Amino acid sequence: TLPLPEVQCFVFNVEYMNCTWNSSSEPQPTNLTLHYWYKNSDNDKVQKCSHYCQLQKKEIHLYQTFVVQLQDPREPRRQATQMLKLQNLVIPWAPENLTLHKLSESQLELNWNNRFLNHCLEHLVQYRTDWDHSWTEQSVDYRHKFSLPSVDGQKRYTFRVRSRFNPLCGSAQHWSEWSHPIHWG
Amino acid sequence: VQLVESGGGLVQPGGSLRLSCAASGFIFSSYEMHWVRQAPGKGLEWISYISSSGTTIYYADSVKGRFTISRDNAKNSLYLHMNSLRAEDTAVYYCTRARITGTFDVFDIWGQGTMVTVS
Amino acid sequence: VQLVESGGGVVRPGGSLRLSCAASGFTFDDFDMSWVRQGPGKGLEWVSGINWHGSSTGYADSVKGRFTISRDNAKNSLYLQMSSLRAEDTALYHCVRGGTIVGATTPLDYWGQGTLVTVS
Amino acid sequence: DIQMTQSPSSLSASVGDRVTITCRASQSISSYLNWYQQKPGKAPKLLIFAASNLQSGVPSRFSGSRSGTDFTLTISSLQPEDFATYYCQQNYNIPYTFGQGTKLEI
Amino acid sequence: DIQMTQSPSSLSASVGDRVTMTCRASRTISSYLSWYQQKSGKVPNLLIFGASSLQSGVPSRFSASGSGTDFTLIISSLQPEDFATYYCQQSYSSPLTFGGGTKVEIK
Ligand SMILES: *[C@@H]1O[C@H](CO)[C@@H](O[C@@H]2O[C@H](CO)[C@@H](O)[C@H](O)[C@H]2NC(C)=O)[C@H](O)[C@H]1NC(C)=O
Repeated sequence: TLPLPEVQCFVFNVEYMNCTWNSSSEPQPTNLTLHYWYKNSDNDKVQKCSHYCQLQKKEIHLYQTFVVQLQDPREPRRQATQMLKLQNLVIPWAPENLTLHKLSESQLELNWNNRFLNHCLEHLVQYRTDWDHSWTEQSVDYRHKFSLPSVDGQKRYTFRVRSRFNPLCGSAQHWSEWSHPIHWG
Repeated sequence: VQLVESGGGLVQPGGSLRLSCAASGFIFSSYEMHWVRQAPGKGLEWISYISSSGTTIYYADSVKGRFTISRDNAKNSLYLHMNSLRAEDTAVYYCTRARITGTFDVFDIWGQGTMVTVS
Repeated sequence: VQLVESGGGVVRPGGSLRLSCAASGFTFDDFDMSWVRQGPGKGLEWVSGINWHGSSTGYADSVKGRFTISRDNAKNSLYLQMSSLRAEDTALYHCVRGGTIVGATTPLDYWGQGTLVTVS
Repeated sequence: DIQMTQSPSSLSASVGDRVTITCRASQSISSYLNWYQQKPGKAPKLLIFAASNLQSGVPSRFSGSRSGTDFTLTISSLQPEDFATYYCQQNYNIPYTFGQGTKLEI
Repeated sequence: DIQMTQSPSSLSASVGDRVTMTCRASRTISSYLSWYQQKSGKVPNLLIFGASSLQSGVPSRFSASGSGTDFTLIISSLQPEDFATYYCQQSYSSPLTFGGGTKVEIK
């Protein structure tokens, strides 16, 4: 007949877990119940969220299996459920304190410290230039340093960086939110 | 209570064909789907799963970058079409569901399966 | 590639009115917006602008203390709500793709039409 | 990923025996394991789940023990209506891996 | 702030003439100044790119030079679709400002 409004869940920098589902599409808007359980660990239980959802770091286990489900009170028979690789859906905070420093007269290096995770993240940088129609991309390895080989004096560049939980400890595809745009003068 | 799958019979290397699996008797929009391939002599080998409606993930190597799968909730169908077949993929194909009893998810009601041959 | 705004009406001095414009066919986060006005007697004039992140809002000489631009990338729109107006604010308002306030990536501009607002 | 071998034990039985079929997983899966009885040319049946529990509608003769990652399926008082290959598989983590499957024979 | 005076506002020329026109800026800008064209009763459009280059979709007939303080524009082999206002504009230091206005006559 009708499908449930579904849900995407993203772990934010391994601080708390947030699942957001839009109840606007269905008639008679309702904030349905949410559940969760960790299959991987032995001696496990089915828990109720009751924090409308949100889960604290006390109940987040990575590198392992996690299952989410949504239940509506009117029709208990009908529900939803998904199987999630929690290391495939980590969306950390946008990196803070995007430090720029200038090693040589014609090349640049970029540094940024993520909030919690260091050794399991890949990065992307987009830089532009004066009058540029487009934006030039470049990927970075698990190390958090990117180098721009060619720069110009009078021209000015805009850098925005988003990290990604890939590939050493997962295969997350979605990118982080754009950080505060650090501007070169 | 019923999973009936149908698909093509014959194909040459590099060819293609259609595989479908019709479900009836339960709320198809809730559970998890699974596709499994049985070789003529090797045995069973699970190849792919579908997580309700959102995500789908295939096997590590056998079907890693050749087949793609999807489903339709309104029509109650689960289908994948095979591309770039080979001589070792001549097998039988199974469509089954996953049920969560407590904290456990177990395979329930397997499909009858269809034969695919290459020669 | 189009820019469409909403609004209309008249108010005596000291009133308020919201002007919201949205972009279609663009990558909103990639480039920033601006505002340009024209009174029938004179030529074009610039109002204000930001940097696609709501962090470097720009001012003008005369409209500095009234209101300054707001943006919502998630909703993909831009807002300018005037209040405590004056008789010399009767003009036609356009919101323009492009512009720049902070340094770097000064992308020029692409105009997007507008409508008229008047106050006594 | 987690390759899951199985002791062959392809030994003849009779009308009523007590035989152990053990399939040690390479990694220590806590309690997640299913026993599938695959008839020739048909689909599996999911004899036992949770490595200790029992599926509804299944005779009580089958029983899992789980003696320290050495999962075993025991059958007492064998009947002729039970002669087929058995595959034990783990649902602990994707990708799911089956086993070689013992060809239990009369 | 930054003030732009687009002068002269009144010009006298006919079809196929060679007269460049200038823009002036109160404060120095290196190469941040574009140009626009305003035929009566329609939205302006971009005519000169950042400093001296040209946007695509425009005939190569229009030309510009003198980047810096006094930008200049020049057009050759005038057509019946080129008499308008130019409105030199800068995007160097906020707030942005436009020019005065130049009007060209038809004979
Ligand atoms: C994380 O989860 C919390 C818990 O709901 C969210 O907080 C609220 O989100 C809803 C969504 O519209 C709104 O009531 C408010 O935006 C939030 N309430 C507040 C902040 O008091 C939160 O939006 C989720 N996401 C983030 C990034 O925190």
